[PDB]
Amino acid sequence: YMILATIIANCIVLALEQHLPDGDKTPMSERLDDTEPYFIGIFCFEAGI
Amino acid sequence: KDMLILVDVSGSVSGLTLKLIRTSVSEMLETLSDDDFVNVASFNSNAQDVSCFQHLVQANVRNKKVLKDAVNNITAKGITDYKKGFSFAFEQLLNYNVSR
Ligand SMILES: *[C@@H]1O[C@H](CO)[C@@H](O)[C@H](O)[C@H]1NC(C)=O
Ligand SMILES: *[C@@H]1O[C@H](CO)[C@@H](O)[C@H](O)[C@H]1NC(C)=O
Ligand SMILES: [Ca+2]
Repeated sequence: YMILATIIANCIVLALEQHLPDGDKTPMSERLDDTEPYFIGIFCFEAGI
Repeated sequence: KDMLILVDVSGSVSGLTLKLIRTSVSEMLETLSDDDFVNVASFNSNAQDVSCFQHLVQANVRNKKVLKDAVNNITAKGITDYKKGFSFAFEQLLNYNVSR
């Protein structure tokens, strides 16, 4: 269930991202891109188990 | 006046917004007389002058055409930084070594 919750959190983070034309990035996109390593770590943890 | 027209040529203004910005800057220059001094600067994570001018130049016909061509040749790319653009603008408005 914790895996399910982190998966839903990843989906919410993906939904929250906004894409700008020519290299521009929203200030929130920086935070939502820095939150990735937590998700990759938890998915590596489930894979390891 | 002493304008510094700060133009936001970042990624997010690509396409229609850039077209409107450049037409708007041209029509803004078209309200500047010969007693007004103007520079046009553009910023995307770092600010620069759009043209060969490095300081507020007189807003006469030839300088205004230089600035209009520099604005028409401008492109949208990069992230925005309103601090490095306003630093540039305020610094250029404090340049008293030139005619103003
Ligand atoms: C002005 O236009 C020319 C013609 O394409 C281009 O090569 C040049 O890069 C433009 N100026 C700037 C500052 O990009
Ligand atoms: C103006 O001249 C002074 C002294 O020559 C110099 O220190 C300064 O950097 C120049 N530019 C501005 C924008 O004040
Ligand atoms: Ca922007």
